[PDB]
Amino acid sequence: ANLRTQKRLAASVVGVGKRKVWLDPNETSEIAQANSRNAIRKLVKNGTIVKKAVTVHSKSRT
Amino acid sequence: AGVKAYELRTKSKEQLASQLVDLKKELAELKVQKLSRPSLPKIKTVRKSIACVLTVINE
Amino acid sequence: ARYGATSTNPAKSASARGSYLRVSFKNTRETAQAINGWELTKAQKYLEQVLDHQRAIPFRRFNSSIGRTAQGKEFGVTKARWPAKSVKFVQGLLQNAAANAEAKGLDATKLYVSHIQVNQAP
Amino acid sequence: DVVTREYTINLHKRLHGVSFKKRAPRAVKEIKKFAKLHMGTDDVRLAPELNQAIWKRGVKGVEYRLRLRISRKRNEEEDAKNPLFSYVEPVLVASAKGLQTVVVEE
Amino acid sequence: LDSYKVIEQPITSETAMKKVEDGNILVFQVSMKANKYQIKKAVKELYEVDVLKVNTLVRPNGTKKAYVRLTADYDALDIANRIGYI
RNA sequence: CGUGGAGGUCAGUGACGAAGCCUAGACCGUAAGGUCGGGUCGAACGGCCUCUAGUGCAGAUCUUGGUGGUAGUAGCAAAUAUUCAAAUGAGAACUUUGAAGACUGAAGUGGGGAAAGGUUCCACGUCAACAGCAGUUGGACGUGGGUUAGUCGAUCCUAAGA
Repeated sequence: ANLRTQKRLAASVVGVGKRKVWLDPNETSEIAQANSRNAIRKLVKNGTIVKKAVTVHSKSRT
Repeated sequence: AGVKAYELRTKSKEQLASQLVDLKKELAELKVQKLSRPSLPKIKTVRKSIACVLTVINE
Repeated sequence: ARYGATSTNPAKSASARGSYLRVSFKNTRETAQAINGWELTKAQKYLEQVLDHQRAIPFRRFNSSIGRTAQGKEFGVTKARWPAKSVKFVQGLLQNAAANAEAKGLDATKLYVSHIQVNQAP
Repeated sequence: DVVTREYTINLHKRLHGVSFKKRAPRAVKEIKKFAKLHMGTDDVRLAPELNQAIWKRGVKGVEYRLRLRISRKRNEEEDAKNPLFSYVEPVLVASAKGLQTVVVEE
Repeated sequence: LDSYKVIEQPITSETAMKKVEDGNILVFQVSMKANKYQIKKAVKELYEVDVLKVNTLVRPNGTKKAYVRLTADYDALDIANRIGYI
């Protein structure tokens, strides 16, 4: 479909950038219907959208 | 469909004003009604009624 | 109505036309003169082979400084190309004409293209 | 004819002389060419885990040999490929050197 | 400017119809000449209510919109039902 | 010899087809020109005696409009770079998701404003034209929603000056 809007709102609700949200690829037609921050708050709650942890920058060599 | 001038030309100087406020209330509720209804022909009659009263009042 | 010069019997025939198309006049004239005169199924097979670069279209009049190929021998030239847009438009109009002939109730195994013509839109 | 074989594609000699910017985008086409030659098909699909192992080390770091596994299958409805296709996949081996070509049983 | 010129129309978009529900806030359209005193007065006198505050904004189309909040002793749902629109 | 208009006459031609236009079909005159036939077409128009003039073009690097050859030709080569699968769709190198590979590298390809712009913001639908290939995409196209202040600005003060 077109989940551009859902990506934007999900990234704004979780508190990360658009490069750290994971929209599940098997449940596309559930995110197609989530058009409110409440629905997205439900999807992040149950697990269809996750947060994609931060890339490491180690300081062992330093 | 409205008031008549030779009717209005004898009424007292107070029933005229009360008629005015009645017609203005009618228009006020009619706007809220037209906020949903497709098209209403009572508006063109009530405006000209208001005006035909105000003419005699002024006179 | 009022097609160009067509000497034939109008009872055993079908027509098809398209106007104001966003194609190239120079490229479409060649892919029309290529199938001009062939049979219907043979022409459709040919146009299907051109889209896979198995066969070519001889560019005979609008052919300045285009390159030579080895697929121009079948026809007797060296210059040839593969206009995809024009081939697609022509092989749509051909299917329209075939359906029209079937409607009129003509025998599809005997159909040859007897008239085909292109010119310029505004 | 449904069948499944294992292959070793010598990828060193098919990239010799190519520009550095286009080595990993070209092993892709070389593998599709390989599979078309061998399985005789026309539709070739690569598992997305073969893409990872082709691009593991960047554009200009493709391996020398790859151990593959090809399967000829029957295609489904709304097909124009009459009716076969190939599915290429990677296999896991210590080295990719010294292996002949075998037939996998199902 | 009578209180029939002051209050012109109610606003009935489904974004506005949620403030009357949750926020307890009547959205109105008033005249470009009214001020936050006259709006308060006209509402209080037409519907016998307790106004807590009025906010206003001049829209891009040209008119002026009012956000009239009521006190905890009234119900904008019922008042809008009396006016008719819900 | 031919052209636009004016006076007189031929009780002139005409929807059973006036004028115009096409015609390696025909007849007359040294020529300028005139007259017929056939095709198209649809409402007015000629011969003779005279009056009158914004009265006849191949050129003026002439004016306005339209059209060719060159020519499918020169060209679409800055900013290191893309690949696999699925989904939607009539249709996918270019839309959406997931996976991998790179880039800007805090004097940023990031986050805000002043002036200026004026609805470009958001949602839904949609592809005739436009975004120098494409397109299901779009700041495009159609229809609606959206800007809340006793404390942030103006408002008040005066500077160069009027």
